[PDB]
Amino acid sequence: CIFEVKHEGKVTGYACLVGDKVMKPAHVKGVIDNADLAKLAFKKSSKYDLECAQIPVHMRSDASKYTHEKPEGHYNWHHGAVQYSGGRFTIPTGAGKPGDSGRPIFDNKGRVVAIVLGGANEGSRTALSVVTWNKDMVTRVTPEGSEEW
Amino acid sequence: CIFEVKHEGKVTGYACLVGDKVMKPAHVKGVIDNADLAKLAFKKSSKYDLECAQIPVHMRSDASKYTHEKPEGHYNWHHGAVQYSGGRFTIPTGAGKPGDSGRPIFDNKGRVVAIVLGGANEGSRTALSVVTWNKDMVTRVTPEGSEEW
Amino acid sequence: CIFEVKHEGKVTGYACLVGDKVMKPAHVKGVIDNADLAKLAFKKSSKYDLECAQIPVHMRSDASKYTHEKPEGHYNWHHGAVQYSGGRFTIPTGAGKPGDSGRPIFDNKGRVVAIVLGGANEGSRTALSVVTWNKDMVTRVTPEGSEEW
Amino acid sequence: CIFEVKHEGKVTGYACLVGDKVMKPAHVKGVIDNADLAKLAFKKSSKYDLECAQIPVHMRSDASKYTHEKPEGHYNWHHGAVQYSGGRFTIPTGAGKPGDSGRPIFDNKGRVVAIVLGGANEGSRTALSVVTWNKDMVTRVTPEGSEEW
Amino acid sequence: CIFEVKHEGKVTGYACLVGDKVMKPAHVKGVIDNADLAKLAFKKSSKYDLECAQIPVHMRSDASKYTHEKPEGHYNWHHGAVQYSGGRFTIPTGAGKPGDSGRPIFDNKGRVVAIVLGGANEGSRTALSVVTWNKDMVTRVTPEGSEEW
Amino acid sequence: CIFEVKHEGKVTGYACLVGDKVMKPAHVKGVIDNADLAKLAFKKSSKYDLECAQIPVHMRSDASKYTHEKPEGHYNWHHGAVQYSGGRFTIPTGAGKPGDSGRPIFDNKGRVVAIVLGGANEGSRTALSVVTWNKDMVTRVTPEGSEEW
Repeated sequence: CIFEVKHEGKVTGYACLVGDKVMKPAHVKGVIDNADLAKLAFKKSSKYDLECAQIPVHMRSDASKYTHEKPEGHYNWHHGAVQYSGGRFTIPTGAGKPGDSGRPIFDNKGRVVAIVLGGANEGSRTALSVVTWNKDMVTRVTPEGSEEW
Repeated sequence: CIFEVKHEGKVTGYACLVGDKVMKPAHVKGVIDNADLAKLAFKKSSKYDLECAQIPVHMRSDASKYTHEKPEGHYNWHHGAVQYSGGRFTIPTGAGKPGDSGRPIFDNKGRVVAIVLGGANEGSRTALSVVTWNKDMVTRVTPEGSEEW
Repeated sequence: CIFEVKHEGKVTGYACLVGDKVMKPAHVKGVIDNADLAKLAFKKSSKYDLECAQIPVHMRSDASKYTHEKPEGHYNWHHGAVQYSGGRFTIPTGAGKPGDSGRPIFDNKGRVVAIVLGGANEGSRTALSVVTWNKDMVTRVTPEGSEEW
Repeated sequence: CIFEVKHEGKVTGYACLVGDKVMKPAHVKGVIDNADLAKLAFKKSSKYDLECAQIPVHMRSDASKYTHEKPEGHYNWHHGAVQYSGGRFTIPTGAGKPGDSGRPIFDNKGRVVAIVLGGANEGSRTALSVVTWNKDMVTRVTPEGSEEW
Repeated sequence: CIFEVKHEGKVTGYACLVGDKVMKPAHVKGVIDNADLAKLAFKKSSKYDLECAQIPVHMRSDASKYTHEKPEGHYNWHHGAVQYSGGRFTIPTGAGKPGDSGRPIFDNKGRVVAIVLGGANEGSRTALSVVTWNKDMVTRVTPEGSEEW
Repeated sequence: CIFEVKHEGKVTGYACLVGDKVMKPAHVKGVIDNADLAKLAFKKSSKYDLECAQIPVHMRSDASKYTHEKPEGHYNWHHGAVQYSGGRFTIPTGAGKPGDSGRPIFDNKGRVVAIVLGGANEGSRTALSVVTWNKDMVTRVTPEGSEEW
């Protein structure tokens, strides 16, 4: 699902294929380093800091699954764990640096629970700024003091 | 895309297949360690410190994509990041040593933003000497004090 | 046998399939991260801090074996050893942190001897709070000063 | 010759096939982790801290040779050397910890000279408690202050 | 070729099958830990500190080859190198400890050039006491200050 | 190509099969540790510190290739790199100790560029004494202060 969004040879973020859409955090500079994906029609929402595009048939096989079911506990991401409690995601400050946008936070069954956009460093833990689902909806949860990765 | 250019058993640089051409920095000693590629007709420009050759049909599948879209920000390369600002690329002095020619600097979507030729060490940062694109053109940006890798 | 019980993306404990039932410590927040298991009919006992459910035919193959035969000596668990003496289980303080509920303590032949619920830290050793068997019965042994993991 | 004697997944000692019998130190908890060997008829002597069983034809090939010829000097064991003098075996304190029962002490020609049961730590050297041969007999030599391994 | 000579469970030296004979340094206590070899007729020479026995047909396949051709240079042994110069063998003091008798020193083609009996520690180098060949003869070279291993 | 030249069990140098001849530095004591090679007719030149012999048909397959093409740059040898500039070879003082004669210095394509005979230690770099080719000739380059390895 993760496809990197390059900008003049510099990887600036990522783009996941979640379900039937190709998502990419709007704030991220650059184009998707996949020919087919770059050529698509992207719709941009500044509200959700998103910029999605409906996936082509031949890529739907590589499309990941998403979910709203996000019980308190621990999740997985590129940089290890993600504590999830209080409708809030957190990672140990320093695991996520800029350039980590568009990465998915998934459960142990693979399902994508949310997509990182940035994070508010609050001591030992950074409270992640995310794009999450909600009973057939796409919400956006963002903490005060949040940077954009 | 990267194919190493050997010289008497010593790897002296690299050669990327960007788009429909096989590029290789002219200054680099040796031949490409790929049978098919070595046998091609190479045209050499001393202006761009380049020596390209139009890719054979069977290798076009392994051909990478390139781009002029290079917004300020961060890029990826073999040795980590590449700061890109002021129409200038930079890496932390010491990441790129000689023998790193022909390596591509790409964005997060894979697209090749530029190709390293060498670099001018200016303290903590080395300003890279590169071959970059420009709205259907191949330009060459090189800083004063530049060595050839 | 171990299946993790997630709560909003945060793993809060575990659930083992011991024999013909699927056990889970009642105190644990969340749902079992296995589709089939979540959908079952769970009966809850506050007496035993348990919440079991009779296993479906297709999962009985992955069902572990249990036993009352627990002679003094050493047992195995996720975090190494477990001293067992005086009808009491103990682990070196610090091996078991919260989030370790529902984990089994087994013998060298695989049989599950007990299931952790929490533990009373008493110096170098923590005396474990467990669910154990007893000649075709399910007992619960818990020490004073016990926390819930 | 060495076959480990497991007890609830915990290796508690060993069992060697010396000559035509399968020996095992009686004090050791558990069963032999070899199907065929477990099923045999074991005779137990509390005098010699032994529990032998006459070897099956198909295993006699893997049966080791034993000997009474034990001249003063050095012997081999799992944990290096064994000083042998004064009708006494010794190893540097700390080489043999509990769980080392049933291991053989052999000569440079392979012959098994004795079988460890435990040992009396007497400073830098521990004087081993052993089962040894004696002109077609099985004797047992044990020092004061001996533990059982 | 190497077969260990055990003494009451303590390995005291070794025995190599060189050519058509089974050699063993006479000074070594114990019996050969190979049934067939122990049962043979051994002839002992105190002159050569040897005790050879003509090899049985079924073991001749595992018999090693020997040679008198020993040009100055380096040889191989269990404990690395062996300098050979001045009709003298040497190893760095400390490579060979007692219990290393009967070990062969061979060339890069496998041929056994000599058999260790002991050695005279003379500083950084120990000059080995050996049994060597000499145009269809078995000689014995031994340095002043030699111990027996 | 490299075959070691032993002397009384002590490896004193080497012998490479370069092209159609078997070369060996004349100064080296001992015989080649290869039966077939030892039996050949060797011609010795004191001028070139060489002692070559025309290779037998069955060994010509294992014969290496040589070359006069030696452009300034870096070469390979047993002990790493070899700087080559000013018609001179050099290695960092200490890489080549005595006993390194007859070793080849080759290019990245395998071709043997020269054969070491010894070297003049001149500080941090030792300027190698070599046997090199020259448009269908065998020359010998040797620096003042050269030892023989």
